[PDB]
Amino acid sequence: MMSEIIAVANQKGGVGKTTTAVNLAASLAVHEKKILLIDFDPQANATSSLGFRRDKIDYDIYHVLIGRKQISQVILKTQMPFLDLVPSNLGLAGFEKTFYDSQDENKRGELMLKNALESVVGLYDYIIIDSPPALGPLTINSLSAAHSVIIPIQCEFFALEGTKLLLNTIRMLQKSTNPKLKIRGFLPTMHVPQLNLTKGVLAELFKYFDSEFFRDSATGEYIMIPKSVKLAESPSFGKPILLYDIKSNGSIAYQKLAQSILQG
Amino acid sequence: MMSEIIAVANQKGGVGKTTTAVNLAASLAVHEKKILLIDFDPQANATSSLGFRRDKIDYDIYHVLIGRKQISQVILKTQMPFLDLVPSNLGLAGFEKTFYDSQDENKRGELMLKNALESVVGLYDYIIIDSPPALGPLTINSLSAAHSVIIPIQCEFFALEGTKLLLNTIRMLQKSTNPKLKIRGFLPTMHVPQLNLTKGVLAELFKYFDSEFFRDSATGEYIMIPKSVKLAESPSFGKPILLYDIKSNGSIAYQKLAQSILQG
Amino acid sequence: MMSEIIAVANQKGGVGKTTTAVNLAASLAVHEKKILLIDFDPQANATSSLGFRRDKIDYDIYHVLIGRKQISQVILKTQMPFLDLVPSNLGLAGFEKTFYDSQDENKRGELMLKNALESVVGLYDYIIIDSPPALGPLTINSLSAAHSVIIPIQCEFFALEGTKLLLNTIRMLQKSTNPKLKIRGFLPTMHVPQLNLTKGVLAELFKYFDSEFFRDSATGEYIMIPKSVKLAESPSFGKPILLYDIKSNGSIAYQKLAQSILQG
Amino acid sequence: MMSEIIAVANQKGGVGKTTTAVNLAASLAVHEKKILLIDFDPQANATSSLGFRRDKIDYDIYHVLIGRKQISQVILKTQMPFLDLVPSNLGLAGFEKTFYDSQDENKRGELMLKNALESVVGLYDYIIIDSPPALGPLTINSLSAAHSVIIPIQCEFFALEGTKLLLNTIRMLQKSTNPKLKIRGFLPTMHVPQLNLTKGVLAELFKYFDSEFFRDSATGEYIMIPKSVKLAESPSFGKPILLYDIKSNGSIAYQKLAQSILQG
DNA sequence: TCCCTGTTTCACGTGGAACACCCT
DNA sequence: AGGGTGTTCCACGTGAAACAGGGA
Ligand SMILES: Nc1ncnc2c1ncn2[C@@H]1O[C@H](COP(=O)(O)OP(=O)(O)O)[C@@H](O)[C@H]1O
Ligand SMILES: Nc1ncnc2c1ncn2[C@@H]1O[C@H](COP(=O)(O)OP(=O)(O)O)[C@@H](O)[C@H]1O
Ligand SMILES: Nc1ncnc2c1ncn2[C@@H]1O[C@H](COP(=O)(O)OP(=O)(O)O)[C@@H](O)[C@H]1O
Ligand SMILES: Nc1ncnc2c1ncn2[C@@H]1O[C@H](COP(=O)(O)OP(=O)(O)O)[C@@H](O)[C@H]1O
Ligand SMILES: [Mg+2]
Ligand SMILES: [Mg+2]
Ligand SMILES: [Mg+2]
Ligand SMILES: [Mg+2]
Repeated sequence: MMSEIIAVANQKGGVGKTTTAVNLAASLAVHEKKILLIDFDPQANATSSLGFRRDKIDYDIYHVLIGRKQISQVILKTQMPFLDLVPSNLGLAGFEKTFYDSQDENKRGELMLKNALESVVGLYDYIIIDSPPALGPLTINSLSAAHSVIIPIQCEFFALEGTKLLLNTIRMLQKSTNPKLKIRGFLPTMHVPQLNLTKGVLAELFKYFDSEFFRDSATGEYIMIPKSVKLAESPSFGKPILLYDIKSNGSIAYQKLAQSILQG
Repeated sequence: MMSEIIAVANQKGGVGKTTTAVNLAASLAVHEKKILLIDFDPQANATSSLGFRRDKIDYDIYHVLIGRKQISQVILKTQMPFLDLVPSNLGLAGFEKTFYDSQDENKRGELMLKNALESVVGLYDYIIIDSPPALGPLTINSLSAAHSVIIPIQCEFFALEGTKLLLNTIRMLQKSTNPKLKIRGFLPTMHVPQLNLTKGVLAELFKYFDSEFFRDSATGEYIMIPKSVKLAESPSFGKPILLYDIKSNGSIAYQKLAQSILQG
Repeated sequence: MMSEIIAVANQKGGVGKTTTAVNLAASLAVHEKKILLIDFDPQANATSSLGFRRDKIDYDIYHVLIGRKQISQVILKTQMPFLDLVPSNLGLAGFEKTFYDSQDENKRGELMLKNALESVVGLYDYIIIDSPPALGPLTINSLSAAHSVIIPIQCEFFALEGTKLLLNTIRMLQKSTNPKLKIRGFLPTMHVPQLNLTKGVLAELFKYFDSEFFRDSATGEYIMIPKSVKLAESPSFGKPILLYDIKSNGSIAYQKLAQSILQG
Repeated sequence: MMSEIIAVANQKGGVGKTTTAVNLAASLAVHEKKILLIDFDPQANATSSLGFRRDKIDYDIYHVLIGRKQISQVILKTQMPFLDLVPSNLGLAGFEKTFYDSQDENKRGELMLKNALESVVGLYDYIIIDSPPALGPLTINSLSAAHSVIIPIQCEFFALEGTKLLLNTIRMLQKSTNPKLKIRGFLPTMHVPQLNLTKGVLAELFKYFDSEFFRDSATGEYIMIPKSVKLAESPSFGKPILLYDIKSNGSIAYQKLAQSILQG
């Protein structure tokens, strides 16, 4: 039993991290794999998108990072039996201060998530972490605990530099804390293929990263999440799109992403 | 005179903060008012949108907040003679550590931007600050230095929640540090009027906030930024839309926002 | 009393003449007024629509107009007690030859329906005549026997012309044979309001004829027959829509037409 | 050089005869065959559908049937070089009277169109005649002039009866005037395949006529003209949909009909 | 070089209709 | 059988964007 830990990360906000994390988790569960999703963002969209309103949540991931609880007590089960969730809440916005308090004394604070996870890394196939928007303490925790990193990219101008900064952050940690950190793939999100800016931004990214881009093993096609109002309406129903609408282009793209992850 | 300081702020990223700040700054410069735009985001998309490479940038606003420099030495003149810029760079990601130490030291980190701002408030008509996506120390400094706040809102499922969060921080600061802090307007961005999700999100926001939504004085119409790829392409040219294409509906909408701000 | 005689007439076929004639007859019969529907079409769709098999057809209207019989021996009772029928037959196609023999002679042939009708005009409240698709001798007899005229209109490219053609005939007969003949209304059929061609034809008709269009007295709304597959399947059951499905939109529209006529 | 004469005929109005005659003519001309289309309806919708309004026409088919002129002087050229038209006008409504005068004397009146046509039967590949709505003298001349007959069928209840009647008219003329008359095919028009009324009427027709229904040369699939608002807008442009939009489903169906006619 | 036009393609909202469950 | 639902499926209208060319 070993779980692969995959962080979905991008300092930039609004690029599809939470949409990807939730729907990739559900898409991997349908292939009868056991999935643990970790909302690592204080606003807690992944939690809300699975129907847990964060008025209702009592104990957070934050409580676990404090040692105030063990991760086994915070886990919640979802409408899908093979998808459980460690929820979030705005209390985790305290973690930033704790991080620096850690830096004050201890050479410790980068691995508060890795240590919180050790309890369960052997009871799931995949642990998917939904990261917040920055290269701050929460995202560094996220990347320091992960085997693999999924980078969802919206194909507009700021994605260019945005990636650069992100990758340098990974490679410093590849020499730092987490030498095993791997990029599992780039994933274009909200993808509108006919727009000129999209064609140019993807061309410029391909020039350096074509190797990194997610592909369909059967056909070798790129896998990209189309822009689809169905995927934006999904959180309004507390469900991932494969329960909410299984043949939408958005849902099909996320299930192809699951299979490609499933090759290796 | 005395500058009015407007923060462009929102709990979420990717909702058009940087787009609104840049294009509002430029649209007020056309009516020949003198404007300073402050990139207050470590990713620094505002800087990048006005054509400044971030490597070419030497000493940033971070230095100014740290006292290594004073705000007058970092200002740069732009392709618009009536629009200057305080550039940013990821070095400003250091500020949050400073922030917590400052609050540890003497409850001091929330007005370090306001103090850095005293040097120049009487040399501009408008100072526009573009803040990062969270309610973190940088955004807190932005809202604590400002007289008024523009909230750009993308009309998707979490907009209600996110704004509630932002408004509850604004209300803590009006009772704390900046009591005259005012809401200058909500501004719907990337607005696609035909989508059901858009109409539903706008109906729910109107029920609580119609009063705050920017309106064109002439006709009483709402001001909404249309979805317009020209606006996403403009920063790859280092220009604001009125220089890249002044007849775009995105450019027309931002000139209507500029005029509405100028009426009072 | 005197029965009011309404011709359902229009230069072109397939615009709904038979459907409105039949269902208007039934919808007025529900208000317990006694009505005779006169199939004046050799194809005899009204006959078949009330369940009469044309094997059972033995003595037609054609027999009556030649004097072979009087209108009272051809009438038949229908499943509605307040609705009887003069059936038709392809034998009625013989009448046009008779017509020209007639006009060769004595200006005789335009009123042969009117004369065959006065044997019974004091035994019904309404006489509804279902005319054939042209401005030929049968339709000429129909419009020459009638007090009022219903014009069903399918809203496609040639409707304008058709009505103009029909109108010119009506109005030559108003100075010729039947001077009190009046237009009781235009009635849009098979109406699907979303089509651009529907909108364009209705605008073109409104500009010349708005006054003539049937209206619901209660609200002043136009009465238009919706396109409704139920109304096309009803005659396969030998029924009018009010017996085949009373809550269909077709039946509701025809009952509002009935009510509007009952007002005068 | 022998021209094949094809009548487009059906007693019922509004079933697509003129739409079929026009678009079949145009679809055959594009296959480099020379086509003469004959408007045999006094309302003259085929003529107007090719852009010649009926105010503008000088001498019509009627003048020719009376012998007042010869068919070569009434012909008109179309926007397509391989399709000419003998136009119509409401003067042809006089022909019914002419027919019966003929009947008094000579057993002739059934072939006055056949007589008018011999003058040109050797200068066209196909002569397509667009018939009026009844089994009156005009349709009789049409079927007595033809080698073959195309029967367009709208699949509603009245197509059952109507069909039987038309065939008897043909079988009687196959014993009367035109012994080589053949039906080249049934053609379902305005076809909406999912409607239950459609499935049932086609089933009842297939039971007697499956062999007669038009089929695709290549696959043996039925050829049916889909219900398409583009085909109803087509006369609004004075053009057949082959020029007005050659990729609409209506246009594709008619060009498949042309190819199938062209196999034999 | 600018900028006018028309045409094509695409996602989304809309509503009539067949249908598989539903109640009972 | 009767009287909901809600679900899928289709054609059509709409509006943003790309584009081809047309234009002195
Ligand atoms: N493929 C897509 N098409 C349309 N909208 C999307 C898509 N993916 C995400 N969204 C919407 O975009 C917004 C940002 O997505 P989210 O996953 O919350 O990004 P992040 O977690 O990176 O901040 C949300 O409104 C979300 O529902
Ligand atoms: N009205 C608009 N239409 C189309 N794209 C837009 C619009 N406004 C912003 N964008 C694009 O959306 C992306 C995210 O917006 P940005 O302004 O950087 O917001 P934030 O500062 O909140 O992350 C950028 O690629 C930007 O060019
Ligand atoms: N409102 C309607 N919706 C759907 N089908 C209709 C409607 N009105 C008529 N029909 C059908 O259209 C066909 C033509 O109508 P019909 O009443 O026979 O026309 P006409 O008598 O003018 O030739 C018939 O099959 C009829 O069932
Ligand atoms: N396949 C089709 N889809 C939609 N409308 C059609 C179609 N065929 C014909 N129409 C329209 O139906 C009406 C009747 O067609 P038409 O060819 O005039 O029949 P007819 O010649 O038998 O009287 C016209 O408005 C016509 O444009
Ligand atoms: Mg998120
Ligand atoms: Mg920004
Ligand atoms: Mg009829
Ligand atoms: Mg016709």
